[PDB]
Amino acid sequence: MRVNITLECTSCKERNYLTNKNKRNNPDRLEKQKYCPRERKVTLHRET
Amino acid sequence: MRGQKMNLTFGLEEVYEDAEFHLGDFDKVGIVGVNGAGKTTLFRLLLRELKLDKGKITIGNSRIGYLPQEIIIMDEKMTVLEFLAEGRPIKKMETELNYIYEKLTVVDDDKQDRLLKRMGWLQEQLEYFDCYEAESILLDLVDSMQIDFDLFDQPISELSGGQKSKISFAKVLYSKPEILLLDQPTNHLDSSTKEFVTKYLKSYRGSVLIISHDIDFLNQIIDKIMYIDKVTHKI
Amino acid sequence: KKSKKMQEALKKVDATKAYSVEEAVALAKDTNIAKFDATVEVAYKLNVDPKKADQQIRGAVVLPNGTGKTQTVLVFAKGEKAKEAEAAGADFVGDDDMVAKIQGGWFDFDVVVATPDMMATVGKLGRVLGPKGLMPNPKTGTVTMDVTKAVEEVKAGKVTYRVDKAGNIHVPIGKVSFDNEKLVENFNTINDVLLKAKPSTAKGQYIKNISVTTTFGPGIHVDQAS
RNA sequence: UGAGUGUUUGUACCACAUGUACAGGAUAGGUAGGAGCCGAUGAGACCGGAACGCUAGUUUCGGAGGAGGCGCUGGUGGGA
Ligand SMILES: Nc1ncnc2c1ncn2[C@@H]1O[C@H](COP(=O)(O)OP(=O)(O)OP(=O)(O)O)[C@@H](O)[C@H]1O
Ligand SMILES: Nc1ncnc2c1ncn2[C@@H]1O[C@H](COP(=O)(O)OP(=O)(O)OP(=O)(O)O)[C@@H](O)[C@H]1O
Ligand SMILES: [Mg+2]
Ligand SMILES: [Zn+2]
Repeated sequence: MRVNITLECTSCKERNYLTNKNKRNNPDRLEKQKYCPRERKVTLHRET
Repeated sequence: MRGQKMNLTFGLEEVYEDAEFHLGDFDKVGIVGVNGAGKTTLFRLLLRELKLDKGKITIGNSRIGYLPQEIIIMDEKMTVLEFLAEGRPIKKMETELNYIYEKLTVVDDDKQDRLLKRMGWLQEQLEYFDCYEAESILLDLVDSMQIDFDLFDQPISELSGGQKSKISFAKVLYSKPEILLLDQPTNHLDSSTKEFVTKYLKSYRGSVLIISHDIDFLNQIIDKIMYIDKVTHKI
Repeated sequence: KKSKKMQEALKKVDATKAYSVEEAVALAKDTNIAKFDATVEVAYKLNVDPKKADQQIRGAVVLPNGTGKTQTVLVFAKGEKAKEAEAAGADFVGDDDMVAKIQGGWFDFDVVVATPDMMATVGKLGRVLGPKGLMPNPKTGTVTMDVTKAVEEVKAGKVTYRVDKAGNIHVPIGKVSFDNEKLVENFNTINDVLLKAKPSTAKGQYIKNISVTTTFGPGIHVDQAS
């Protein structure tokens, strides 16, 4: 089951990115180091 | 206790889907469901250990007495008395209070306001949990389940499964709670010990939620039965 | 069942009728039939439930006219703080070493007041004072850097007010010997301090019932507005 | 669109009764006052009945009798 997901910056809680993932292949919340435009630096974003 | 639009999904397998429940006060609720239904998970939500993915779970401000389904032995060398004593926050507050006194000597006129406020609450809180409990607990074992004092000085990890269940149940009572969340309170008890637990829960005036796979045990106590469905993911 | 004196006092009193403040103090002075200088105490039943941490109240209020009884002071102080205690005239001046003798000795001192630095050493004795309740409490102001204010307040008649678990907080306003006006003034001071002490989380009417009574006399309901 | 009866109730007054763990003299509900209090307006102690009861005892009514007991104090307990 592949679903659209939102990656939110952990630092400022800003829903910066939209992506998608297969729940079965990745049961746990995804986490990626992405650039947060609000904070203007690379931060850890975790699916919401 | 109330929950609305409850949602919870560990990975791909979901537990609650738009589940709801309202429990009135002073209700001896018997929680029933197959293994994995999510009975233990409900308590974790009540204890705020878990958070619903979506929805609101509402709990009263009253103090909650929680009896875990599995015994929590932080260290192997912990003694039964240490384990039981940890039920009450007397020791924890005293350690904080002792440190507050240390800061008072070090700090003259800087942090006194914060320290003085913290000290006052600890004393008031300590008195609220009257420090006479040291004697009450010693006799709570006797009147509760005929727990011998030789066990009182023995490491908890060395006790038998039935003995551990008695200690854990006594620990819950030692905390003097307002709401009872019992997760299989008679898992290992023998016939004689189960008798005491039943009588106390019948007499217990407050609200008590019981997760049990013992039908006869529940029937003697339960007035309201909450069923956690495994297929509909509802309550 | 009831003594004739108490029955006579009862016929003077009217349970249904909640007297004004002046009426209540006068009626208490009348009701204390027994021939000794009995104390006058007022009981407030606050709506708050002390079982809640915030709700419970514990403080100390200075009474301008005093309690009608002198109060022995024990001061735990060292060096300059001991000098402050000497100036104030503490009934006992001691230090971390004098606490050991104080344990079992010089008991019945009305209130203990220890310096912050001293509290760390004083706490050991305080655990003994704990059950006695004598241990200084910062919320009441007993624990203080300077003891001069504490000692003068004790002499002035500082009263420690602590709500009971059931929500009824009692406090002696003054002796029957005091003039009814001074008792009423002390009662008014008690009323104001309770209002200021009303916790934020409290809702509804703050006080369920106010009663005044002497050590011997019966209880007399008193109007809160008065 | 109003009267009553009765039953069943949820609530608030008002009376009543209960408070027995360890130790402690022993049946210790909390808080505050409390050295003095109470009894020919019939005390102590005795006896029966009734109640409660943890089985220890306690609550209370009564028969007689007529003047006493109780508390502080003392130890215990966290608490008298
Ligand atoms: N962190 C987790 N990761 C993956 N699955 C989980 C996690 N936590 C719980 N689950 C699942 O939640 C499901 C139900 O939760 P819960 O443990 O409360 O069931 P239960 O009814 O209390 O079990 P039992 O009655 O046998 O004691 C479990 O079967 C478990 O598989
Ligand atoms: N490793 C151990 N070290 C010290 N004492 C132990 C040890 N194991 C058991 N004991 C003691 O042996 C006694 C009985 O042993 P056992 O484990 O067989 O109890 P049991 O018969 O299984 O009781 P139940 O299963 O109902 O809890 C217990 O008092 C237990 O505390
Ligand atoms: Mg479970
Ligand atoms: Zn960000």
